[PDB]
Amino acid sequence: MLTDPIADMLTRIRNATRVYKESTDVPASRFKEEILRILAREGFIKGYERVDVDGKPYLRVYLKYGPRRQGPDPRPEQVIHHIRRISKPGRRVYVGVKEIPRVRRGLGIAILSTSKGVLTDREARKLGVGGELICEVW
Amino acid sequence: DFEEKMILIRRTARMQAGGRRFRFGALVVVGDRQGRVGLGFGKAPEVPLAVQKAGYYARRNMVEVPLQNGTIPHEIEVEFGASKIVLKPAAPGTGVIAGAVPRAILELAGVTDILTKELGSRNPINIAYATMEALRQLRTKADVERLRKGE
Amino acid sequence: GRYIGPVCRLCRREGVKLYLKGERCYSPKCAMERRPYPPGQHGQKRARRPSDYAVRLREKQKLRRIYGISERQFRNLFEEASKKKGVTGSVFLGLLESRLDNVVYRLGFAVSRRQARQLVRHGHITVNGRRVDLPSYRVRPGDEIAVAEKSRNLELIRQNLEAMKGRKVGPWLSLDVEGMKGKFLRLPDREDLALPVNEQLVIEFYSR
Amino acid sequence: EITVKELLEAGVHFGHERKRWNPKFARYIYAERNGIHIIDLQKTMEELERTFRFIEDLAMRGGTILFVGTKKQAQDIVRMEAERAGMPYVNQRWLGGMLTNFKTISQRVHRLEELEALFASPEIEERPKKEQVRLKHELERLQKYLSGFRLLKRLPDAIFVVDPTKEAIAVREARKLFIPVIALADTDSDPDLVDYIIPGNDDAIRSIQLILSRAVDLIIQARGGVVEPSPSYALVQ
RNA sequence: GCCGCGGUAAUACGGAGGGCGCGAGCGUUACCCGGAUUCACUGGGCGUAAAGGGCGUGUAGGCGGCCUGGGGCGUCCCAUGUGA
RNA sequence: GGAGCAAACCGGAUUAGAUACCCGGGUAGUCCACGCCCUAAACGAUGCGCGCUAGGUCUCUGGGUCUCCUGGGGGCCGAAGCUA
Ligand SMILES: [Mg+2]
Ligand SMILES: [Mg+2]
Ligand SMILES: [Mg+2]
Ligand SMILES: [Mg+2]
Ligand SMILES: [Mg+2]
Ligand SMILES: [Mg+2]
Ligand SMILES: [Mg+2]
Ligand SMILES: [Mg+2]
Ligand SMILES: [Mg+2]
Ligand SMILES: [Mg+2]
Ligand SMILES: [Mg+2]
Ligand SMILES: [Mg+2]
Ligand SMILES: [Mg+2]
Ligand SMILES: [Mg+2]
Ligand SMILES: [Mg+2]
Ligand SMILES: [Mg+2]
Ligand SMILES: [Mg+2]
Ligand SMILES: [Mg+2]
Ligand SMILES: [Mg+2]
Ligand SMILES: [Mg+2]
Ligand SMILES: [Mg+2]
Ligand SMILES: [Mg+2]
Ligand SMILES: [Mg+2]
Ligand SMILES: [Mg+2]
Ligand SMILES: [Mg+2]
Ligand SMILES: [Mg+2]
Ligand SMILES: [Mg+2]
Ligand SMILES: [Mg+2]
Ligand SMILES: [Mg+2]
Ligand SMILES: [Mg+2]
Ligand SMILES: [Mg+2]
Ligand SMILES: [Mg+2]
Ligand SMILES: [Mg+2]
Ligand SMILES: [Mg+2]
Ligand SMILES: [Mg+2]
Ligand SMILES: [Mg+2]
Ligand SMILES: [Mg+2]
Ligand SMILES: [Mg+2]
Ligand SMILES: [Mg+2]
Ligand SMILES: [Zn+2]
Repeated sequence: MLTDPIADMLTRIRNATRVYKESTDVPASRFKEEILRILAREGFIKGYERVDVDGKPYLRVYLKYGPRRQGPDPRPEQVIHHIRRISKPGRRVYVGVKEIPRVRRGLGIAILSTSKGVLTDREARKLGVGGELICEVW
Repeated sequence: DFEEKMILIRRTARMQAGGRRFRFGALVVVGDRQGRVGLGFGKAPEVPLAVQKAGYYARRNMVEVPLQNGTIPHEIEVEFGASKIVLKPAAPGTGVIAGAVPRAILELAGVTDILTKELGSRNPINIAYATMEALRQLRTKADVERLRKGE
Repeated sequence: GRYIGPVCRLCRREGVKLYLKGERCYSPKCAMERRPYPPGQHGQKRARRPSDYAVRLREKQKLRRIYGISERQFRNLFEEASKKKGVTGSVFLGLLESRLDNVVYRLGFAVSRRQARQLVRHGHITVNGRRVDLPSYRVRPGDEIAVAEKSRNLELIRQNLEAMKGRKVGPWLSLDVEGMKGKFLRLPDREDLALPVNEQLVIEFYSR
Repeated sequence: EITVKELLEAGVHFGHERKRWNPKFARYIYAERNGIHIIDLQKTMEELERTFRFIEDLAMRGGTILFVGTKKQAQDIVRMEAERAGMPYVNQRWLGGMLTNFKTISQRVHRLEELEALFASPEIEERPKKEQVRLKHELERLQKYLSGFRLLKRLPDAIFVVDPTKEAIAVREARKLFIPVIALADTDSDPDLVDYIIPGNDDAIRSIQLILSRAVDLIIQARGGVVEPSPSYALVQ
């Protein structure tokens, strides 16, 4: 049914990285890409190619992971430690340029859709705008 | 060089035919105030032995406590079992604001000023083990970007 | 009003010289070089590991008992200090030293803080040329503290000022020994004066 | 030599396990032709080089490697390949804490060199025959378990495993001790917990030997003087 | 105040000595917020701790898939008034 | 409608008592129709729909080029993860 596509993707990613894999797909969307467009440019991931799955257009998303640690649990650190949806379809979150977040005192990023396209916690403050606060990642 | 400091001691009790026997629990914190702390829990038939073997274990466990001038680099929280701890970084002149458990750990790691609260379970033992993970999961602006460059 | 009575007993309740006496709390002991242990029937008895609370309680009493000031007036300052920004802890002692009865003790006009109060109180002290009989008076940069004419004598003043020769003043003060005048140059950072008191423990005691 | 042809490796030396596997043999698996999973011999090499490269880099700088193989299929092959390299080994039942508690385990090697050098000493008959026999029986016990552990009076710098699964216990402390792990493992055990893997038949002597036999040659070529192809093709198959 | 003290050795009752804490105040009672993250928007739960309706069907209601255009209500920026 | 069974009831036992447990009888009821009642340990003590995250083995039921692969079910052990 998918009452929330965006969230589905975020979770689609969250569930892959947790088990460590090279790439997981996700249904194509103009709005969906502009979101991944942020993660690439912010290095949160590698990239993605508008691949195709049985006539249906998906988006093979490529994940980065830290260096193979040693000792008990050699599994590497996460490039994307945490990601959760903010403005959900059951509750939209709208903030002005003065009410913008502050993920991990700068150490993180926040993605929001505004009247000037898909921006960042920063760009929003730089541009001087504000809109629906999508999520947070670090 | 290292500064030991046990913040929890107790007397458990097992039971056997006629009466009940006792072991002793020792929760000790070790550090240097440079940004290196360790936590170890020591059980032993008597008090000292535990305390002594607490610091033994407490030195076996350490940490990369990155200090941005007596504080931590970012805002972190960690859930261990049913217990929860909140570390929010504070500007100098504030001081350590926390229960008698967590402050004992932040001191031996330096930390001049920080804001915290204990949520959920207040059990020190689980609060302790909960605090180390928090620190063991701090990342400076440096530790971060490295990752976000890849290859 | 202020505290009155046994004080050498405090000198040794905290377990540290604090020179609340003139010569004595400064001679061979605050009664301590004799008995460096706590007052009361239970003096020569071992102590129990003081709790994190009792430590901050003790380290606080210490500081307040030093300036000999009521818990009233006292906390008022910490709050005013805490109200500010920077460090507060450092700012705190800043407001402590700015007291009139304090300046007098430092400027050697008197030996003890409790002697310094009697001075200010009775009106034998000046400020930019004003009769200031209020020990609560807070002083700022450049303020001149001298003696009044009706008092510029008294066999007790010459002694105090005289003893002040062969002694120095704080990096934040300056005394015209031969004239009976002094000046408050600046607010003395934590450095400018060292003490048996860890402020940071006093900050904690107030965040109950 | 360190060179190894893909022809002699053609016998069983590539996956003999099927569905009794750990699904993490992804990269290290070719196809399921006829029940068993067959391992892509190609990648083996690359994993080998990477592994041997560390083996020599470590052997040529005067290190020590501990060999573990309780398996009966690769039981004695370690004894001859470990003795032929002067290195320690575990031919029998691997004991707990042999590393993490190496400090106290050692004390029990120390009972042996006291028993060892008391088989010929003077004060022997002086102790009643009732007390003897048992002692030498005990001595036999110690030797049985500690022959390849008798040497190495300190933790190795790495450990070689005939199978990380059969011995996960052995990797677990080792791994808790930051000690690097080399091992041969068929689709049975999972990688990841392995630092340097020999992705091949960890059973069937033919495969095992083939490896270790030469493998140990590369261990000698770290100090100089690689001689005869140590004992092997005995009653092989 | 809570946990609890008193049974012929009570640091828990009563007095004394002594000590701790305040000071023209020190206590008590009552009431509001805090701690209580214990109504949880920030910021919680429902297998066994309190908690999934006995099960469906369906009304209103809440929620809703990929592309493109008009409108620009919500949302966002600026400007100005008001907010004594 | 009523063979068997069997609350209530009667008798025999056991027991200090035995309004029970055991034995012999036995009415409603248990059965059908029609109309009520609407409860329950009505339980997987787990609301419904959709997506995502290792696999191994047993079984029911499909489809296929029928060692096998593939769909819908029904159990067990278990990756990661959650859990006091
Ligand atoms: Mg443990
Ligand atoms: Mg929880
Ligand atoms: Mg609780
Ligand atoms: Mg508690
Ligand atoms: Mg401030
Ligand atoms: Mg407070
Ligand atoms: Mg008595
Ligand atoms: Mg008693
Ligand atoms: Mg009492
Ligand atoms: Mg009493
Ligand atoms: Mg008294
Ligand atoms: Mg008393
Ligand atoms: Mg009152
Ligand atoms: Mg408060
Ligand atoms: Mg809520
Ligand atoms: Mg709750
Ligand atoms: Mg639920
Ligand atoms: Mg119950
Ligand atoms: Mg229940
Ligand atoms: Mg139900
Ligand atoms: Mg329902
Ligand atoms: Mg109902
Ligand atoms: Mg229903
Ligand atoms: Mg509808
Ligand atoms: Mg709608
Ligand atoms: Mg829509
Ligand atoms: Mg539109
Ligand atoms: Mg305005
Ligand atoms: Mg009867
Ligand atoms: Mg009868
Ligand atoms: Mg009778
Ligand atoms: Mg009957
Ligand atoms: Mg009958
Ligand atoms: Mg009736
Ligand atoms: Mg369900
Ligand atoms: Mg069929
Ligand atoms: Mg199924
Ligand atoms: Mg299970
Ligand atoms: Mg697990
Ligand atoms: Zn004195």
